[PDB]
Amino acid sequence: PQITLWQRPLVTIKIGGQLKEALLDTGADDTVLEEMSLPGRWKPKMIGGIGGFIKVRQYDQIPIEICGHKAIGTVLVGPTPTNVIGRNLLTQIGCTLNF
Amino acid sequence: PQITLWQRPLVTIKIGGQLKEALLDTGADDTVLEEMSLPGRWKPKMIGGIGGFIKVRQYDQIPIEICGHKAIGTVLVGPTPTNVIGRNLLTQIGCTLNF
Ligand SMILES: C/N=c1/[nH]c2ccc(S(=O)(=O)N(CC(C)C)C[C@@H](O)[C@H](Cc3ccccc3)NC(=O)O[C@H]3CO[C@H]4OC[C@H](OCCOC)[C@H]43)cc2o1
Ligand SMILES: [Cl-]
Ligand SMILES: [Cl-]
Ligand SMILES: [Cl-]
Repeated sequence: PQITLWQRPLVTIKIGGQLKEALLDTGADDTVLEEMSLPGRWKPKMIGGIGGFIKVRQYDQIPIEICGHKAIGTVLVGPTPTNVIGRNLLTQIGCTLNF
Repeated sequence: PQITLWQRPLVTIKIGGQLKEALLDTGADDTVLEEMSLPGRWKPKMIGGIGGFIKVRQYDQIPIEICGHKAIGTVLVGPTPTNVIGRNLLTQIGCTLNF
């Protein structure tokens, strides 16, 4: 699809058996989601944005589906004010900026 | 151009006669630059991100070139970790997300 930027680019993702809304975010290196359970190993991480840092749990090799597009990657979970899909997953679905 | 997302989508911008690097950021509503001087009067704004809020100075109707594409619009100045070009100016240069 071609996604306009007149509005926030929100999409539905499927992750950990759940459906969530998230922002397609080219300024985010990593995908960050609000608190949720995910299976498997994790390690603590600090990530920083406007306003400073938050502590998150880093889960690797997590399956996700975005717009019918399956991918796998790292998902950071913690107290983000909004769910973001970052570049680590945007690449996998073949997402580009065009102008 | 078509910009993939394997690396950060950093571009050169020109503002007030000077070149800077900035991140094309579809997750940002607004454009926020590190401390600098701009002309005219400014208004207050608070903007929120991953780690909380920062206070910025809002300047309106500022000419800015982004990858050579001319825009004129609102620029926020404050203690952002990186220069970000948000949707207010991405729409002026005709930018979309595609996959
Ligand atoms: C009301 N109007 C406005 N306008 C406006 C404009 C902007 C912002 S915003 O910046 O808060 N932000 C909003 C979004 C999170 C919803 C935009 C987002 O794309 C930031 C941009 C950014 C990029 C670099 C550093 C800080 C911020 N990305 C980000 O947080 O990424 C995190 C997760 O991955 C990592 O990769 C980059 C970061 O740091 C990794 C390297 O060490 C730092 C880490 C809110 C605004 O509100
Ligand atoms: Cl990854
Ligand atoms: Cl590619
Ligand atoms: Cl504007």
